[PDB]
Amino acid sequence: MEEEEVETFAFQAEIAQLMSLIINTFYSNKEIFLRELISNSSDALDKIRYESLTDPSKLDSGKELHINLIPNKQDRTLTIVDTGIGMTKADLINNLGTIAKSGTKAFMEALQAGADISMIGQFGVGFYSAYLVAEKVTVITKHNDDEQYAWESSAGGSFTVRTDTGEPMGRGTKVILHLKEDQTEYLEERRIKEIVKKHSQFIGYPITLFVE
Ligand SMILES: Cc1cc(C(N)=O)ccc1-n1nc(C(C)C)c2c(-n3cnc(-c4cnn(C)c4)c3)ccnc21
Repeated sequence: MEEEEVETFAFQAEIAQLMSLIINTFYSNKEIFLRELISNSSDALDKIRYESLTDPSKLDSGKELHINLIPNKQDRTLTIVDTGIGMTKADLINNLGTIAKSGTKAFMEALQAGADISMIGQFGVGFYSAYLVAEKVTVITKHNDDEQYAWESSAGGSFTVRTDTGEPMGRGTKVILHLKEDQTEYLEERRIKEIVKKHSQFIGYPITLFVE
């Protein structure tokens, strides 16, 4: 016999409101999602590198500091993989929950004053820009001080965390975009390449696009 370990969490109300705004909108410049996820990845890589400066054993889980983009037409997935710090279970639930809460509030006050939705990175919640293009987002992540986890939401008011039974990563994060049917251009090579070139030109880590 096998074991799963699964918990369902309700988003705080304003967060729910923002996620719905993002998933429903018809905003015409959605490619900013890729910039935002890549920037999250780069920050994650900045943090592990910094930690390694003091303690080199932090990289025993892997020394390569990189970002990969993996489109999958059959599964209609676009995957962004990094070997950054990753997130513990407590990060996914409580700690990022606290950040998402204040960030959302500030973001929402800012939108009300006429800020654009592309401004989202400033409020520490850029990850939610995923739902511009994604019906579901699955985040697989592994931090040095904790086990491998899967956080998942469909922007319907709740989210799940679980112990990922799946293939082990060493350290880092995998953000799986289950794309909307109207958003499959983000599986095209030419399209990903030009978004990266345009928005993520000076990212200090190697970005590799896997061509199918
Ligand atoms: C911080 C982060 C880093 C990376 C990376 N290292 O690639 C990828 C994704 C994310 N994010 N960011 C967030 C929120 C701050 C928006 C996030 C996240 N999360 C989103 N909402 C929550 C939340 C809201 N209420 N509660 C209780 C938890 C956690 C789950 C997984 N990865 C996440």
